Amino acid sequence: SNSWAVAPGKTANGNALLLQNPHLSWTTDYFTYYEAHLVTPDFEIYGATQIGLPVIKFAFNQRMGITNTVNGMVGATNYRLTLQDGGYLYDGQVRPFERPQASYRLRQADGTTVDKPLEIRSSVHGPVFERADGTAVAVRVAGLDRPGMLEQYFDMITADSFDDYEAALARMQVPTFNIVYADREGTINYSFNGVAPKRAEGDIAFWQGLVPGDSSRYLWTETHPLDDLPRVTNPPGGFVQNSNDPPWTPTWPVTYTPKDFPSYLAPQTPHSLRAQQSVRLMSENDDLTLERFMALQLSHRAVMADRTLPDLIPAALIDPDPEVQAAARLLAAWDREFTSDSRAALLFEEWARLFAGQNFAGQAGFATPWSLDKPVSTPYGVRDPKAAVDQLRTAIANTKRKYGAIDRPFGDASRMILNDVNVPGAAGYGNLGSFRVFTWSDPDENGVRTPVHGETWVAMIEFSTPVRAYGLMSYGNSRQPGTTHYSDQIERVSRADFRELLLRREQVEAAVQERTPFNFKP
Amino acid sequence: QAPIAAYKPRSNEILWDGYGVPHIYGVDAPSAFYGYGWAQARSHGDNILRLYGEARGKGAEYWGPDYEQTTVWLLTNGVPERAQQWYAQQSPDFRANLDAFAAGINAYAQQNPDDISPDVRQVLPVSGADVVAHAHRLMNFLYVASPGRTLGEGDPPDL
Repeated sequence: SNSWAVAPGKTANGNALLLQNPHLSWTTDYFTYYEAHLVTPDFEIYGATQIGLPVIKFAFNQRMGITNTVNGMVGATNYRLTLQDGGYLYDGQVRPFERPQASYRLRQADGTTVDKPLEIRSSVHGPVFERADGTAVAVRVAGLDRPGMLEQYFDMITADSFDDYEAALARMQVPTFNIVYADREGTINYSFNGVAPKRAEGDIAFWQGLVPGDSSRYLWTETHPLDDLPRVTNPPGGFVQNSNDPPWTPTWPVTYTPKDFPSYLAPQTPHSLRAQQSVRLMSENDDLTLERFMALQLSHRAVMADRTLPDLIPAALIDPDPEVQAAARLLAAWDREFTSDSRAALLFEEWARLFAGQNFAGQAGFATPWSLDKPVSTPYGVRDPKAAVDQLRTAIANTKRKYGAIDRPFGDASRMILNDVNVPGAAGYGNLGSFRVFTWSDPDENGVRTPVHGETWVAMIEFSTPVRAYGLMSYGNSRQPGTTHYSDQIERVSRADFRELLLRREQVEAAVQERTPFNFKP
Repeated sequence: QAPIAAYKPRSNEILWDGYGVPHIYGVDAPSAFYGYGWAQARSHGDNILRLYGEARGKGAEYWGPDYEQTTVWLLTNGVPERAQQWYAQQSPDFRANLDAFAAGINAYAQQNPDDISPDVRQVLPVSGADVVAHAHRLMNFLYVASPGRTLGEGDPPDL
């Protein structure tokens, strides 16, 4: 997921800009986004949310809007228990388990149900599970005593002012997420939000792993308030961003460092190339219009090619294999963009799979490692050019096997297909540097692949008066069998042809195709 | 400079555009929430009912062994019972919005039963507490604490 917010001083017209840009599965039901607009005499909200939620996660209106990305807030601890004598060892004593015999019903092949026993065991930590390997693990989840999640989120997106928004946020009822904000008064904010236990010791990696479950030393009981957590408001750089990176370059210049926060809140790992691009695209551009903001969102640079090809091409042209040399020249002639017409991109992906692992996150192949001192220009170079060329020899084979040739057009193999609409793809893997993301599937038997994950709801908003906003939803607004509103937007996505989002009554009245009158009596 | 004059709805209605986007106008908040539940049931009713059933702890009961691991996960972490508590613990005003949302789903289903798939009909009616429950499973027991991280397992979704 990506999120940008831009202060008035950084724009042509003097109104803040906001980007909503969740990246999630195109199939997983609970991750499905739905667009809607609610209006009463006392509030207005427009935006997208995950189905079954009664509040809009990605909301905006005439005054404000917000967006989210995943921060991995470590809100839970898995403790490894030490089993002894039917209890568990804890502070040097055998402590017995709390246990109830619960039960549930299971539907059988023939339509009936049988009752199945379910023992629920609990330690002081929380409920207990047995892993397949026989390890006893207790899960302790924070903020189980926070019933107000939905109301907080509702009060956030209907806030009459930034202060009202901060007060709502401060209730600590939303247990995770980075949250970016902007409004027509000109305020922008980034918050690394969630419910984080107060711990006396240990770094994030320690608290992500199995914590020893034999001691009260590791049993936390309190959580951090908002003002302990990384936040940025109206920074000098005039913008904020998050692309799932650690919260250490949320703007440029930064306003804090990792040492200002307990080490368990957030990792200090290399920032992905997509995140490096997020920072560059905002920091390097000034006097932004909504239109140029939208154009920047479409960025699809193979940043990894920029970091590796300077070293890889020469080393590869040395090799005796004429197939290796030809692959090196095809790659050298490429503009390093993930366009539909690219004959080199697929081959590049295949090389990068081996040079950086299947996730494209591996750092070991680089000459110069990542550095927070040069956070958008590292890591860089090829450490072992000879090995990287052997990796290229393999990638040549893999690319021919997968796609039929080393020079198949990117958008001929990469398609977006819903129902009977079939359109050429562009952009791709975030970890290769593409800001706009389509996480292409493995290819089928004919070398055709489609998105499993990426752009879904995309909206960009200027807090002018009235506001101006544009959006698209990759998989349409409905998934009910037979609907016309599943595949009816993906063509527009392939051309980046964004819909104008209609907030004002008169616009809605001009666009209306169906009236459902209802009435509610409780 | 003030924002534009807010619109004041005089009747309850959904105006749908050509892309299937509902613009829900309510004369008050429970009305708009009811409209939103109605629209969501129209656009996504089957999968919302499936998920609501799962968050009740009833996925195994309703749909069998493919749903059984999620059921064990949620009952063991007390999700369905805790959701009832979060529900009772709501402020009156917001609770009324949640009841309305759920009433909107129920109403859509009741008025368009051809549109609800057989295997999810047993889920109806849904309540304010089902809405709270699904949000709790989603926030705390899919996002914050995934069953995979606790059970020592493969990747998140399933495919």
